[PDB]
Amino acid sequence: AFEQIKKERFDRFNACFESVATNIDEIYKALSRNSSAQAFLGPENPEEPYLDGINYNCVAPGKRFRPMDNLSGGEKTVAALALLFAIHSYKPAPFFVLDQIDAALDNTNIGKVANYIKEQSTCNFQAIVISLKEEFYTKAESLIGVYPEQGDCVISKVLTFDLTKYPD
Amino acid sequence: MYIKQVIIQGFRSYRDQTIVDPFSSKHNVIVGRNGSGKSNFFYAIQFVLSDEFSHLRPEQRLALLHEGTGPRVISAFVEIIFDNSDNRLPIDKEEVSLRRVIGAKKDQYFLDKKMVTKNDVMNLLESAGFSRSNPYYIVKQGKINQMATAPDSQRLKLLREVAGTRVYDERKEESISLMKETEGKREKINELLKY
Amino acid sequence: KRTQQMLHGLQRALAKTGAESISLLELCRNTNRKQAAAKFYSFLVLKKQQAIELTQEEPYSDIIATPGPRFHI
Amino acid sequence: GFLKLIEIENFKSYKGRQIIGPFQRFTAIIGPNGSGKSNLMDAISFVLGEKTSNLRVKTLRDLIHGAPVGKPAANRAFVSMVYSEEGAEDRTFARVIVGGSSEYKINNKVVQLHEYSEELEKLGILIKARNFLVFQGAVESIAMKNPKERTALFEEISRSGELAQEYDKRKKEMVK
Amino acid sequence: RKYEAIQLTFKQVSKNFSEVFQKLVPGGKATLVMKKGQFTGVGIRVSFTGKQGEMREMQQLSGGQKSLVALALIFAIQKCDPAPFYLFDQIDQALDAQHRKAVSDMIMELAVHAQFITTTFRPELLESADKFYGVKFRNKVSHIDVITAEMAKDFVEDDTTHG
Amino acid sequence: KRGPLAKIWLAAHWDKKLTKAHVFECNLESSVESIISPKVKMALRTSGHLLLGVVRIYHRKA
Amino acid sequence: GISVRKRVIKILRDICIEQPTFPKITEMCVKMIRRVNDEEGIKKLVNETFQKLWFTPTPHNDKEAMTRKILNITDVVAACRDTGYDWFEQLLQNLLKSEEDSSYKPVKKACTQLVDNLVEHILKYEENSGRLVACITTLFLFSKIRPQLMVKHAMTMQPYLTTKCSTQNDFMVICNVAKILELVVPLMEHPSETFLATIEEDLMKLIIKYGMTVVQHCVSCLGAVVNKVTQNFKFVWACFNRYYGAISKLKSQHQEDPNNTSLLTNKPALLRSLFTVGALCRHFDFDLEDFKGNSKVNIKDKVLELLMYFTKHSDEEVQTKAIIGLGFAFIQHPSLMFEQEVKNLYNNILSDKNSSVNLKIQVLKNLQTYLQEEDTRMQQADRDWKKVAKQEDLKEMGDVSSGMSSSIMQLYLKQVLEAFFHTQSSVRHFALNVIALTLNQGLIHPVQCVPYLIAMGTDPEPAMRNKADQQLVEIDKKYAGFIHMKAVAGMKMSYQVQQAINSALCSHLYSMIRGNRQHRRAFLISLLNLFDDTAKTDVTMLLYIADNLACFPYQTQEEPLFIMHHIDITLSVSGSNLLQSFKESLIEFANVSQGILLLLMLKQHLKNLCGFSDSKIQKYSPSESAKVYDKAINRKTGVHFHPKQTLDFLRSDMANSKITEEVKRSIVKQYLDFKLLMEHL
Ligand SMILES: Nc1ncnc2c1ncn2[C@@H]1O[C@H](COP(=O)(O)OP(=O)(O)NP(=O)(O)O)[C@@H](O)[C@H]1O
Ligand SMILES: Nc1ncnc2c1ncn2[C@@H]1O[C@H](COP(=O)(O)OP(=O)(O)NP(=O)(O)O)[C@@H](O)[C@H]1O
Repeated sequence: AFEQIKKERFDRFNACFESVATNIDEIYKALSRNSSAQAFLGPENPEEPYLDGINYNCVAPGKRFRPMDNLSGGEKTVAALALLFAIHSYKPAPFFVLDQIDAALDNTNIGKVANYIKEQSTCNFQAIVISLKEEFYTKAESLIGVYPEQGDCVISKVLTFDLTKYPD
Repeated sequence: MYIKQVIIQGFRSYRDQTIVDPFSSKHNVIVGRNGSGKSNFFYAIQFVLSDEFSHLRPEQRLALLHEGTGPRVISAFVEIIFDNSDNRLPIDKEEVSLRRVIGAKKDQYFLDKKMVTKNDVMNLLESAGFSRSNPYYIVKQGKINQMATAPDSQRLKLLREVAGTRVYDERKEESISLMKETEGKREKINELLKY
Repeated sequence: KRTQQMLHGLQRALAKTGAESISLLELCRNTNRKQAAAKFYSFLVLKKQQAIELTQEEPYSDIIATPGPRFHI
Repeated sequence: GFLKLIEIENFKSYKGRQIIGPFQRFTAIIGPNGSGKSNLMDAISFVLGEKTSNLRVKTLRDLIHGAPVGKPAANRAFVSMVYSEEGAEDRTFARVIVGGSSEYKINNKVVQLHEYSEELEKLGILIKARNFLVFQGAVESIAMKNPKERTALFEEISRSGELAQEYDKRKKEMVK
Repeated sequence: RKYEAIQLTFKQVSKNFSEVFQKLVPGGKATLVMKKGQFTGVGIRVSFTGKQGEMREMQQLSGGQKSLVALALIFAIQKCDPAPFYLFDQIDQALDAQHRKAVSDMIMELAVHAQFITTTFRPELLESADKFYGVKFRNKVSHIDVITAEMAKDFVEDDTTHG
Repeated sequence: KRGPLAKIWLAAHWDKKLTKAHVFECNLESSVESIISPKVKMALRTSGHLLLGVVRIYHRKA
Repeated sequence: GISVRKRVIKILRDICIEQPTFPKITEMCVKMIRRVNDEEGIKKLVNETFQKLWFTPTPHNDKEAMTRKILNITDVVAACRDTGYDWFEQLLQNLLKSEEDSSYKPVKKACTQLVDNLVEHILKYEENSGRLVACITTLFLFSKIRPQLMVKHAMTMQPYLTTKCSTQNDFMVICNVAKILELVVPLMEHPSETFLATIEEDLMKLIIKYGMTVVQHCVSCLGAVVNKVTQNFKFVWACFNRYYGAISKLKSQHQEDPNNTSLLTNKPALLRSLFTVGALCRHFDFDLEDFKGNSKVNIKDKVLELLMYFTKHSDEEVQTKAIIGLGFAFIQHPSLMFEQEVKNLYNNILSDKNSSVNLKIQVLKNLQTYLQEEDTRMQQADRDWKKVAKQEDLKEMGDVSSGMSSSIMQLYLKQVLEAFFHTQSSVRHFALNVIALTLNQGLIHPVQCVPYLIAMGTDPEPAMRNKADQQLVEIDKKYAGFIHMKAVAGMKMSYQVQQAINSALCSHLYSMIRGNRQHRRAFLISLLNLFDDTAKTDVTMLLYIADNLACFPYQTQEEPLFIMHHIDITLSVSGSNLLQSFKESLIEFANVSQGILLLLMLKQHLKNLCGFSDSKIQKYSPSESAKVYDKAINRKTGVHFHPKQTLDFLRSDMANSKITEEVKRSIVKQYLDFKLLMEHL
């Protein structure tokens, strides 16, 4: 009976986890638009994986192997975006909700991120983001301005705007 | 007082940093491409004057030292020269130099080539105006928000420290235990006197 | 400040017909995408500055604007 | 399907009823600071379900518009989306709050949490997992977690958390 | 003597805080109230855009508002008794152009006492600066040197490519 | 270093070189304790330090 | 320790000062220079000891004693020449760098006096040659560490370069003096053009008369001198023209005539042509505007295609020379590695169980030289920062010059890893050199090739696993978890390696993983229980693991009690079931019974190694207390009988499966042995 239940947990956990691992490696390789990046998602104690840590080591685009804490936030967020996108690509999910991910990213990195978002957005999932840098919602096709109003308390309202009658 | 300039050798990604054109007094903004290594500058500037950063375990301390190519350094060192023209810092010079040699088993502060005792310097910076343990007035990338959602007691401690009322508090509570022990001793004394 | 300079630009763009009705569709008929979005967000910050009141009924249509209190005249 | 549009009422600085417009394939929600835009996401996390502690407000009673200031407006709230999938039908989910409790609606009929949940589980979203929402500052804290929490998430998505009690009960018995 | 110092310093910081926060935000007011006592905590009561109805608590705010509170406090506590030097890392992410212009004007006026180093990705913060710097990272080592204002103001926004 | 209260400095910072001959009759407590209260431009930090010094001195005598 | 080091070095200093002409002086110098980089205090003391023992101003009198010291230094270097020069060079860095200030400059005068006096000794030598080449080699090292010391005499060194003999040591003279010239020529204050002319002339004369490595190491110097001072690149252009034309004529003649006789006649020309085109394209890029003098025809693609053609042929040496050429071509343009043909070629040659044994060695040598050259170029290009830095953008952040070295590795690593499991030894030695030289620059992710890098510690040759294990401890000391993650696969791969090749081999890892209590319990419980109870693990594997377990040093008391406890429990249940099923009722029985009996005997041998009563063991229970069993286990000397016992029981097994009636009788005897084991107290 113990063997039965261990087979259950092991079978499910390992199937999902290995699929995620291979897919995160390919996804990150694709995401940096370079070819020298790695990301390894490895379990500990591989005889009973379901009860131990599952560690995560990623390499920067152009530097040495360092512990995850040492790496800067700008790479950190790209790693997190990759991991998220992988997790979704295992078992589909109808939408994202991205909220000011461009906290520390430079304009160039957000532009590359936008190119990925745009090529992926068509036939796989709907994605709604809140951001400030216009370089992230420029690839978008319809904008949603949201404005407050002074009063006894701040009462807010919404209004839309189309963007598919414009050049490049 | 007025940070004139800094010199770095082998810390994190500054292998050998010779002299740079000195700072100004008013406003010197640094900009740079994503991943260049500008926060590590401030990590150096705070690794010297603030004790808290160098409290991690040896594994991280070894990680701290730069390891790019060629040989492997073992003794990194950072020097700072600033001017206490207002004599806020007491020992009179025009360009004070302080360096912190870092090694796996070595940790030294050279103040004008004369040895120190790692405590006089802490009391020096505290008496000068610095606060060796306070994260305040050094703001890392991302932890500004936490100053607002912090519980009130944290801000009370922060402002109370701003008032400059920490050393007095600590020394008084430490002294109370010793004095009470002397009270017991005096009791013993009276006993023996009667005998 | 480029913004308040553009605000004077808004004043002069309004002062030409005097029908107190700036349409959005017309104002964006012949521009590129990025600057159009910039101008739209500028409409938003203008609504922040209380110098203008805007109206929109349908989900997708032009916005109709009129000067409010702090127009600075 | 996809996420067509939503509906707000009195929830977190949105007085009255107004209809968020139809969503295109890939939209964005822009606006200047302090305008109150995060709270639409809060609404989304409240229709699809999220524990109240994650909703950046204590006690669930300051949810009603104007309560944290000091004066409420009514004793209701009403947030609701309209999921549109293939087949030319349209579903209307809802969730209204009363007193402390919260009641869920499917097709404008009061339901209990469990069946509503099971419908979502058919659709493909594990609310307890919390693997597809990212608040203001958590994009960093996705990486720097202690590995256990990440294992917890991976165990949650994989339907292998229900089989826990079975496991350790068997464990105790066999070791005995 | 300690108790007396506590009293006076609380008064001074409270007043200066009210001043700075009223100046930064175009309309509003905020103050620092003590709690029940001995003392146990310091709370803050802030209000804007209604000016009488608003009386806030902490958990329901925005990034910009919270960051403004903190930066205002930093500027205030400086205006009481200046500190050696300030270095800001990624402070500017939350605020808008209006707020950023305001903070830059406060920096420009407040500059004449202490030293300021800071980083950013936005142009506005270098509306008020004497001399800049730069940071180049080649061959797996990092260097730092001075540059001129023109290339900086160009680099900050005008280009959106991979170089 | 230099001054008529340097012993209390030493007892408040280093305290180890302080011998039984120093502690014994160098300082008349009741005068320096009076001295602490009205001295011009006394830092509170230094005041606490000097407190620790004189109390430790008293402890040693006891 | 750090005490003992200081004391022994003090003793050594007094030895080498007081009674010289002792035989073992040289070795003492070798060991002390070996320890220069270990620590800080030791570093300071060795630096001051070497500053007072040799590098002292040595005033210009009693020159014979000075010469005797010179003899001492030459002897030291000539004996340590076998192993390496890294420690000596590091020491020289330390002594020179350590006085950058004015500080009376005590060493600069003395060192220059040592080199000029060696020059003078060389002069009066006139005609033991081992000492000659050793002195020239010492000159070479002293030039490498700093070039200013040997500026004046190079023109006087020129006559030796002109002509020499066909012996080894002489060849060493030629390469080293070429190396010196390479190092010194650009800094030479205002040279004479005819001197350069005769240099280049005899360099070509040397090329056309000697072996491979010397040609390489001199055309290097040729490239250096042409790229620093002169401009007559038409010469090298014409040389490459002749060779290029030659190889094209051979290729064309061979393309339709695979049976011609010209190959058996012109073999030397063909071999030399391959080597020369490789070295020439490597060191000095003539694919530019003026070399051709017209529009480029992508000659690099040409030579690549011609060599790639000549790869498929009937001899072997031709293939070796062609792949060496390909590597040299690679050393200038890394992007060429990306081509599909070279990629697929390498990944076919290294795998598929190929006949050749020289190709693999050559491949690993290619990777090693690529890695070293790239590292050194990057470093010495960092050295001269300020002169060229200011004219590169801040918005670019180049990557194709930096990231490449990682990506390339990603195409071969795994295969290279597989190439660890080869029966020859030289291939293993170079493979381990390649991977452990790779990893120290962080190019690749460590934990996917950790188990293999641990299991390679159970080879016979000592230097191999010495380097391996040292590298592993360096991998471990930073990152706590890594080794603990992959441990059972480690020993499994180790066992596969041993069964491919044919005490306490695994002891080093076992000692390393003893720090964490839970990890310690974990790996042991997992491996021991999984293998024995229900898995049909190889009997040889069981023997390997059993011997390793018995050999393991134990420094606490938790381990024997824990292992004994769990073995007992499983033994009890399994064995009981087994015996009742056999009595109630079969080669399957024979196998599983062999398993269980070996584990039994392990328990018994352990119990004999401690000589503890079963009562005390059974008294122990898991997680009783941290501090109760803190006694170090005493070990009786020379009781290591586990090997012998296992050979006895292996003979009882007899390595015979399902052949004869007699084994069935042995099976019955084995069941009787189980009954006896039950009987035993
Ligand atoms: N000791 C070290 N040796 C080499 N590289 C290092 C070392 N420490 C950090 N780095 C690298 O230095 C780079 C810059 O780090 P850091 O200074 O944190 O960037 P940052 O300026 O904070 N990035 P950002 O906030 O997005 O602008 C990172 O890619 C690190 O991996
Ligand atoms: N129920 C409520 N009724 C009215 N106002 C509220 C309510 N709850 C919160 N607020 C206030 O309204 C604003 C909404 O905050 P929040 O939704 O976090 O804004 P935000 O979208 O994060 N702002 P920003 O990122 O700067 O664009 C804040 O000023 C709150 O204090």
